[PDB]
Amino acid sequence: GYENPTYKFF
Amino acid sequence: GYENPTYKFF
Amino acid sequence: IIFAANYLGSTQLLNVRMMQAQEAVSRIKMAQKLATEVDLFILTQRIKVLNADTQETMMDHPLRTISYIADIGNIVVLMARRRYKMICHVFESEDAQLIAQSIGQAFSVAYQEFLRANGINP
Amino acid sequence: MEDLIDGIIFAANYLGSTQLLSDKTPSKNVRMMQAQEAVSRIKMAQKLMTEVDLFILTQRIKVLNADTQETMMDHPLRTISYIADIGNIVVLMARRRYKMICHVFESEDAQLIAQSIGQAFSVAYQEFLR
Repeated sequence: GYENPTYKFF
Repeated sequence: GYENPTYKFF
Repeated sequence: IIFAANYLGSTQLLNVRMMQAQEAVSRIKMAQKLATEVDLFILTQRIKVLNADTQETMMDHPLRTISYIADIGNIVVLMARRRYKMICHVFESEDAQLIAQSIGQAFSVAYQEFLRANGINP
Repeated sequence: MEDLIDGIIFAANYLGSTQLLSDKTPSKNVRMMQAQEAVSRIKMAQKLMTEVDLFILTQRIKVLNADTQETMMDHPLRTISYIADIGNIVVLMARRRYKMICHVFESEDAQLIAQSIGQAFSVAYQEFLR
């Protein structure tokens, strides 16, 4: 599985 | 995959 | 980058995330066993899933609102916000692993671009 | 015996080629998105492959037709900017046409092919330095 490090910033 | 370091000076 | 897959279904949510992807797959699987062809445009800006024969946009997700992608066998779980009020689209694909690997790269690139916008050198 | 200096060969299936505009020296992740892209365009075309021998060495990349052994592709290692193995798929990106040219192959030796080209890269770049 891949987590988008950018999602949590918005 | 890999990057050819030489390719740039041409 | 465009890949082909079959839109199976979607679930909603309001190591744990890996599980959530799982619950979503099962949910969809039970859906199928009780009862369309698309093409996926992957980009640093967004993920666009369209109806294959028509070419009408089914879902248009701005990459920033997507958090998780998983390849569970030949299945693909696309988890995105607002629709913390998230939605999970499940797709069956010949190349589910390639699709997830590609979205992950999109994540990596857009994140680099993210840091650059905030004055941070990636 | 044949080493990497003479050139070594791997069986592969040519799938087709594509193109793109890329910055001169992109980051690795963006360079993977390029490879993945070539593979995408290739596959969509295969839904909407005759055998070859891949010749790799410190001096050039060649593709001979598995049967006739006629040279089908020959590229100076200088013109090859990146190479990647995506599963059993191999993506070879070159210069000249910035517009880049991508040849896509399929092989059970994709991982060994990439290794081999990267090592070719190393050999040629250090030669250049000294």
